[PDB]
Amino acid sequence: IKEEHVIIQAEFYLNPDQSGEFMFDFDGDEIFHVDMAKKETVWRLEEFGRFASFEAQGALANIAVDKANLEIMTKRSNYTPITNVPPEVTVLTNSPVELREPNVLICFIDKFTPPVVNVTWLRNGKPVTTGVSETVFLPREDHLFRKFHYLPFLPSTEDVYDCRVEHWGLDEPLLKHWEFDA
Amino acid sequence: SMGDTRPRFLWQLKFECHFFNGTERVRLLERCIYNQEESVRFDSDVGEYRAVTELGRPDAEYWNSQKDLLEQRRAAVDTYCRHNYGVGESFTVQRRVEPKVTVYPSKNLLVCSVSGFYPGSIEVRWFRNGQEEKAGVVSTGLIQNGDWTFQTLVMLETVPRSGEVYTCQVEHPSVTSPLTVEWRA
Amino acid sequence: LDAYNMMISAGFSLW
Repeated sequence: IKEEHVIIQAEFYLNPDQSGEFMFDFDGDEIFHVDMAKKETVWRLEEFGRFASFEAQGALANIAVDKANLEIMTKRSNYTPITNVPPEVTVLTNSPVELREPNVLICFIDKFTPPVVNVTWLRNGKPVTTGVSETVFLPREDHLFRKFHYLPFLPSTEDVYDCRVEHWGLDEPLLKHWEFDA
Repeated sequence: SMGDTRPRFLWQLKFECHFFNGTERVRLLERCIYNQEESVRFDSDVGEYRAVTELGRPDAEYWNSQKDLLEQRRAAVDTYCRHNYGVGESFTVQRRVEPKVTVYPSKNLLVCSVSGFYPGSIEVRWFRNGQEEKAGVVSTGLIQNGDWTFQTLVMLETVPRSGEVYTCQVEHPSVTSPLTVEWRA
Repeated sequence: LDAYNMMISAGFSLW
């Protein structure tokens, strides 16, 4: 009765965006995904690629079937569109912040659908266009999505941050603020 | 483009392998989700597709008419679930990362920070002069960082008195004896 | 290296 582990192969196709995704999840952590542009396997931790393999070509073929199925299902539903569910946003850090000691700001975006979002880091109001890592859309049991964005940084009282999130379910851009309380 | 308000249409396919006591008991759930509603599933404890909503009924009927598909799905607890369990066992199931434990005062509130650990199962206890403190303990909860590590803050509300020694103790599968950090004020 | 296997999507009926 005692559930120890769950592995999920989660894939999606979204119209009219023509966006797909294919990933594997182990106990809530991403093992890998297939980059749909580069068409290659991307391991969540690089070292996983030294321990196991995965053939991305079969993932891309699944995406072809998923797109066809989506189109059949859209017609069958009388073109019922998805209901937007807006994200909830949390900003945290990798570890307790210390003045000028390297850390990472984490923007965790949760409980939303469809899987299209615009996430921008702002430092003192200004977009940080470079240096940000981001995950693909991670699955939820309620079939919503979640996502992580990461910003390496040096904590300072001179710098405030906002994680700025746009989504169709929101009435206006959502800004989650973060400051260093030295 | 700006002003893109076009209707969206989402299709999700999920294959979930659930493992109980190693690979002794295994359950496959194949789930088909249109927008935010699961419409049809294959449950290996059933052995055929079942409609979850009426709009999935055609597919369950069609798929259940295919001997090849059903036999492949019925075999998948072995050929897919148990297979992938073994593939990743050493660096997932058996992954162990030791946390970094620090203790610091917050501005009456002592914080035990437990950072960077894996797996998520952890015990973090507070002691005052060796006596466990429970009533005044609050936590962030278990925080998943997204990078195969977890962290948590476990805080103790206290009126510190000179000579007292507070100890944060962490029990976690990555270590054979408990980690301890003291704060003396 | 050992490979993760994947389940293949099942196609709907066109008609």
